[PDB]
Amino acid sequence: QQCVKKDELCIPYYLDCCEPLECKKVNWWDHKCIG
Repeated sequence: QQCVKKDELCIPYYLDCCEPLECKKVNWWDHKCIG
């Protein structure tokens, strides 16, 4: 699947972010793209 831009949501164990971001939890409830 496509990547994910930083600041954009996402789902752990489903989609992944572009790079070097990481499609995971950005906080404790909101899941987006990090690094």
